[PDB]
Amino acid sequence: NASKMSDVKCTSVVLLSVLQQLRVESSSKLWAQCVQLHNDILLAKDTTEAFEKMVSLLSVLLSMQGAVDINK
Amino acid sequence: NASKMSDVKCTSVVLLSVLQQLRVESSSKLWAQCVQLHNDILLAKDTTEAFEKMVSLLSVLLSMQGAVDINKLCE
Amino acid sequence: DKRAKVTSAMQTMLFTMLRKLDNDALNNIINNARDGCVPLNIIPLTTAAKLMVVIPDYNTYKNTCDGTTFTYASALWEIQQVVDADSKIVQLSEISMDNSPNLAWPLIVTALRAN
Amino acid sequence: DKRAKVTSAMQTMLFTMLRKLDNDALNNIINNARDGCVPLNIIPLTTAAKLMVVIPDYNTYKNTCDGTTFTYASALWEIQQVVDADSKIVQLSEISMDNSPNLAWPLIVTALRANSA
Repeated sequence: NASKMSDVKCTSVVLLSVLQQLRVESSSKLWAQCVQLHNDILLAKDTTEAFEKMVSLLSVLLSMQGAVDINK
Repeated sequence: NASKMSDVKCTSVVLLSVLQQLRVESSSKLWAQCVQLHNDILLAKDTTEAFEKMVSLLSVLLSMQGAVDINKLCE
Repeated sequence: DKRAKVTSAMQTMLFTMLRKLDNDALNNIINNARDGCVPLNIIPLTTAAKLMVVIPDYNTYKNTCDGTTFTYASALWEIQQVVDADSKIVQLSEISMDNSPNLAWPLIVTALRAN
Repeated sequence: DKRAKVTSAMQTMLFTMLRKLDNDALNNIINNARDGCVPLNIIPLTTAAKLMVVIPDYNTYKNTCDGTTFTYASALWEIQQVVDADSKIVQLSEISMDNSPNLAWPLIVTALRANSA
């Protein structure tokens, strides 16, 4: 469980960086929400909270039509 | 060891973010060096190269005196 | 260019990390997005919060919707409306195996988070 | 407030990930840093490139230095200068078990990389 916690925290930092490179920062209020979710994951008490906040944060990336290609 | 590659790359993104929060100046040569090291790790194809570049990138954090408490962070 | 190569590597690593995490809710939203079932807003975490999702085809509809319940992100959602690509309402009875060829896909489902 | 807590959480996670990677060169620099043996500049990667490191005590010096060779970060380094805490140059001949108590620790070693990575 603990190593899952470190991995999900690392992944949240990557996810925020991916959104940053996709220029989400220029959209100031969406960016503020993304930062807050990232912070919530880094401060998460347990893996349940971390993964719920990661669902919200990842959904930002999944909602960006054509910005990335999930199939690859 | 191909199984560890994703973890080293993830860690390099974290390390660059930690350095950014510590106010390593954007205009600085050091910051440009940090970014290049991070990019090279992300583009690495074998763990030997990734780890050598991670040694250099991590040394930037280890060199910032009293900016971090390494013993505390490793408790 | 160089920026694009780094970005590609970072995004690839992101999805490799997500796959290794192997969490039910993250897996669900990623697999749905791979099929074109994607959220239109940030997925919320509190009761009765709003969610809008693209449903691209009948197979995705049947795998995610039972009566007025939408199942997504390891949670249940109460369907409020289903609208077609022309923003016109679609009654649930119209969304059948035999009738789906006649609908203007994709559909957009609007739902509220349950318990 | 929260900004300092987020920073602490990110830095702690960083070191947990590093520990999980379990690479010898990373472990060497981290464990040396925990002992106070820290680089003063970014570690270079090419043959004959320069590096400065704090050597906090004789126990570390004995663990890392033999003659003009410094072993650090899974690499060999040729020592160019040792200075003591009084900013005075220490000739390598004086850093001996018998003379170690007369030196002003910590020392700073300047070295050039011996081989390419």
